[PDB]
Amino acid sequence: YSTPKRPYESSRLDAELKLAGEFGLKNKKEIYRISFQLSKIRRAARDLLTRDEKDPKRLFEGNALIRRLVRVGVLSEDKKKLDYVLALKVEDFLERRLQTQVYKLGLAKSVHHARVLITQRHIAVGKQIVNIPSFMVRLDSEKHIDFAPTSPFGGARPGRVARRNAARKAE
Amino acid sequence: GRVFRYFGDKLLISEAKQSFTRVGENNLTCISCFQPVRLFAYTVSKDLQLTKYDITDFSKRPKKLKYAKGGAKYIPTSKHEYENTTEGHYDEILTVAASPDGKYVVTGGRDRKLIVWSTESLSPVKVIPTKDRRGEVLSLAFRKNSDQLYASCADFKIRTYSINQFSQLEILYGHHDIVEDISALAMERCVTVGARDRTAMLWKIPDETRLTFRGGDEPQKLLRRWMKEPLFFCEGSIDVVSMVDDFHFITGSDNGNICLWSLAKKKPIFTERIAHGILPEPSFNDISGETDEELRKRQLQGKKLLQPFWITSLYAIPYSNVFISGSWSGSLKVWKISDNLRSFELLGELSGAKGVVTKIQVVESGKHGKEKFRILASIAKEHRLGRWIANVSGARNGIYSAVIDQ
Amino acid sequence: SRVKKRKKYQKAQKKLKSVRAVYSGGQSGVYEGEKTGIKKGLTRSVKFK
Amino acid sequence: KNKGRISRYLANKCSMASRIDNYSEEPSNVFGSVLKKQVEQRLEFY
Amino acid sequence: GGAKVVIEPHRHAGVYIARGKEDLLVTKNMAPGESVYGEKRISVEEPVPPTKVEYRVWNPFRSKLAAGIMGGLDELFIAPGKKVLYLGAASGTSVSHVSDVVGPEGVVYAVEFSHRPGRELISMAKKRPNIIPIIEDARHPQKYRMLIGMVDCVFADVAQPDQARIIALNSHMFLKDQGGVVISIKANCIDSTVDAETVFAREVQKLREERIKPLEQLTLEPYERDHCIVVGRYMRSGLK
Amino acid sequence: NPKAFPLADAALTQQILDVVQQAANLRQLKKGANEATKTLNRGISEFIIMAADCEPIEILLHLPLLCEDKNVPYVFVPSRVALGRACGVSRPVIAASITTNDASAIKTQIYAVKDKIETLL
Amino acid sequence: QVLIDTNFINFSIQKKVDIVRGMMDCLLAKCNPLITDCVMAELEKLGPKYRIALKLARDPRIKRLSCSHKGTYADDCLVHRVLQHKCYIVATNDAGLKQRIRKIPGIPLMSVGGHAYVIEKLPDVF
RNA sequence: CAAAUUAGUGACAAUAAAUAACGAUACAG
RNA sequence: UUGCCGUUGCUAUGGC
Ligand SMILES: [Zn+2]
Repeated sequence: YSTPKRPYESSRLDAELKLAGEFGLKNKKEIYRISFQLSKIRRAARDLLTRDEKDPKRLFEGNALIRRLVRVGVLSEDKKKLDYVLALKVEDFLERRLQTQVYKLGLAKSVHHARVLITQRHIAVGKQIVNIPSFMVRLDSEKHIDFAPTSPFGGARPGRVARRNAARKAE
Repeated sequence: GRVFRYFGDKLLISEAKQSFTRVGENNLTCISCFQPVRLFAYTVSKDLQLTKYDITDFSKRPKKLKYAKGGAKYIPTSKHEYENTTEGHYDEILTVAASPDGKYVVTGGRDRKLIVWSTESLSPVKVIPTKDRRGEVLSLAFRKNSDQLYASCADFKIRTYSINQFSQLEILYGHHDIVEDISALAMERCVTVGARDRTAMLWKIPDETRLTFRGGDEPQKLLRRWMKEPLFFCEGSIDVVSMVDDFHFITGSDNGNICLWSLAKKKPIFTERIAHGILPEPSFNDISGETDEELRKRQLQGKKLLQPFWITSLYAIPYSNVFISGSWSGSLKVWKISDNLRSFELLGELSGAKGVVTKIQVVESGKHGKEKFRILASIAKEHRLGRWIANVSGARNGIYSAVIDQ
Repeated sequence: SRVKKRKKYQKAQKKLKSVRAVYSGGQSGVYEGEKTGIKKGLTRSVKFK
Repeated sequence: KNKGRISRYLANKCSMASRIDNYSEEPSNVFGSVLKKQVEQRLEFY
Repeated sequence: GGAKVVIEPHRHAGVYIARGKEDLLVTKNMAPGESVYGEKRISVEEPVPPTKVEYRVWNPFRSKLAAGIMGGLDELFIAPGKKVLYLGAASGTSVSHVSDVVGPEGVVYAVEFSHRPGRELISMAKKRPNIIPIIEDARHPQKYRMLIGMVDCVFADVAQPDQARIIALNSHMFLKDQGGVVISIKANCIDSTVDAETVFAREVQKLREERIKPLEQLTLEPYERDHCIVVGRYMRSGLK
Repeated sequence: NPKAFPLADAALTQQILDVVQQAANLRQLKKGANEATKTLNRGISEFIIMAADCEPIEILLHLPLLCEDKNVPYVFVPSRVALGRACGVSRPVIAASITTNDASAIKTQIYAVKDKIETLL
Repeated sequence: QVLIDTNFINFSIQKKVDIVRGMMDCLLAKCNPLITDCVMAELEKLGPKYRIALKLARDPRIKRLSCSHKGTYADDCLVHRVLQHKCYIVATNDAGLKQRIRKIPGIPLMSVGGHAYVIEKLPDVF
């Protein structure tokens, strides 16, 4: 990642305040990392617009870029134009992470409940338990985010607090 | 294995001995059969009963042998998803599957269980729950000449089992709606179809990889293709499969399509748009509520709300040249696939099955050049998943057996 | 570091109700009334030029 | 009870009948007949 | 629910405030003794004996104009003797309140295009005689140019993307010079690809291009997300 | 013009039914006619789907007047059976409603379907 | 959408930056540049020394607004129409207009600095 | 102010996580 | 040939 140009202006501070509060982020490094690679993405798409129609670079790298952006999921299926890559922005990228997605699918009650579910390993996309919150789920892994079968919020055996309370109430 | 049984035009069609043995079970749901290398069959219903039949008395109707009826007694005393280890079904058994060797039948439904019953006594030998809340099983298929079961569960999941070891092999993920149907042959490949994502996937199960096949018919380009000189349109939901051989399969859709797909082409090779007709439009005495026939006819909008029958059962005889389609048009259809394997074509109809066809499969007899088969088809008056079905037009809950010859 | 930004964003969006008027989600139940007063002298609308 | 929920059955059938009757332009009687048959079947079931 | 309030005249003529422990925007009732959309009423006994006259609570979550009034608009042009051309009289919800603000000596022309709302408009305009219901498309003012003459304010609660053209056509036909133009702009129904401030700026630019000088805009935010009322006057010569 | 006028063609119908199924999974769908009119007069609804072939038609034609009053898009799907099957319940439904939610993972899809049926309407 | 004024155009031509391409590689987004009629009046009043600047402002890619007031004071017009609406970027190089615009909140400010455009109060530039 | 090597010691803050999540009740203005 | 019930056949159908 890389720090911004003027990192301490008040619009940037209220921006990062709204982003970290609305998406449950821990520090500025999440925003700065995802915005750095978004800057690379649309700095490339700017050059793909500054070259002309029927350029080989524009044709092939343009449909390649919009198809892998659609498959990451930040771009919808119908807007297959290259100016929407310029209209893309940072919260379109961090709505795709797993903490945001767990909360939006409703397995958690807030983004903080989603973050602690993910870091306590109750969430598995597909086959594998994912355990970091900033995961960038894709458009095919969007619908298999569910509770892990190794976890008491799935169907598994209940954890140590529940079983110790059950044992002490059996005593 | 390619298509080595080229016999589509060979056998007779129009004079089958069709016996519709009506049974007293509300909404039969599945049919499982068996042949060694006496033949038994299995049915199961929405009334929570499994029923064993003998079928080997080929020239006459099948014979009831044994009930196995779950009920409200089998509701677990926990409501907890991993102590679901009871011995009977308390809700909506959807699918049966007989073993290729015939020691067991294995069944399951909306009670998210797999109960494996012995054949000789219809007794529950083992219970395997699917360990989560939405884990309702919707289709079961053994791979042929084996002891390995492929169940398709509504968690967008496909579970695999070894039945004689009472073990689960592999859970494999990747559909996008509920995996409404499954199909397998002797290879360790499998072919599943999820309902509304309009894709059929086939799974290399040891590699745990897949090939996806989407649909993609559009009424814009299709009506332009007809406009170069017409009631046909897009697609609702791919519903049923059967793997014909190890390079091709066939899919039954929600808009009455039957499609033929290869292992080497994403888009389908062949379509057949209307396969069982379009439904009778709702009557003018049951659409509007006005007095005059002119306004009650204006409330039909012409042809805009005629909906096609959807194929709710499809069965390809393995490696053969002929498959059978069934819905609530009353008449099963028999189609043969051409020898160049790029098209199929309607041979004939089997018109003695009034109701929804919740299952089709065939039973073989005769030698390499002279053959006769009995086509079993479970007939209900209600779709095998939800109700949704009005205008029950003379239906009965039975087993439509047909005896086809030559 | 996470709980601090959880609780300085809750403070910020409680201060935002003071400066603007925030769309809370529409009419909850029966329309009870304005619950806080109606000023007939104040006009909080942006005049042009 | 049964007497308490026949009121609810008759309520939602009566709302259905009033919708038919208002938004049809020159109404018939046949759907009021069918809903009367339905509610008498429901009360005779109890 | 059975409580007692004090009625007090607002700054705006023809509308009132009922102070209790929650105060209500309130209008006089032109058809006393019934409610039109289920709002609550207030019956005062004003002093032959005193007569029971009554008042109707204007609900800001069911009226963009009441949301504008109690957010604070410096000048409505809907006044107690005027003629208002209501465009998009989608039912009799706000047209009844505009009608009895305008009073018995003024006229509200309620233009609506759909037909079941038109049937309810005619049955409401029976008991409110100062409503002329006009069932016609506002995109063609010539189709009802014979029924309306020389209005004083236009109110536009249409929710179509060709809003500014509809407002301009109806104003050029029937509005008089330095008359009122009250617009309820819904950003999402104009277009949703741009933000709300972009579409409000474009609509205000369209109004001054059709020579309606905007005086005032209000976002009306606690009652509607991404709405606006723009109050302008029809200048007709010299926005400068 | 019939009574059930703004009917959708087949591509729009399948787009509508796919987002109906996803909202039903995400608990954002209120299904049935009187639940739909309840959520419509409450104001938590983004668009209403009526099926244009139930056994009366005025039984759900009461809802376009409500949608017109509150400026909500309404669209007619030509199959109550397919609408119930998309809703995920074991019966045909004749009307359904997409409730508003901003912690909703399908908001872009719902907004795209709203734009399509509003340019239709 | 970016409101231009006269010294921004003059500094663009003095630094050899294209208007729409300089805006695009400054913001990495698609820009719509707007010349108000008062900015255009000011460029025309600048005389026949500034013919190059006037007929570079006459560009079909640069859209143009219609201000409705007397006089041609572009700083007043830009300040009023930006504090009315808050959907505008202001591209300017006047020190006084830069101080006005960066004192009113929520308004990003663009300016020719060095050999390309810079942007300050827009918090999403990378 | 990193004298140990004869798979291990001998970091250059470079790297993704945590230091809590969800409820109930009471009392204030 | 079945949960009832009807025609039944001395086997096929049709209403819930
Ligand atoms: Zn100007």
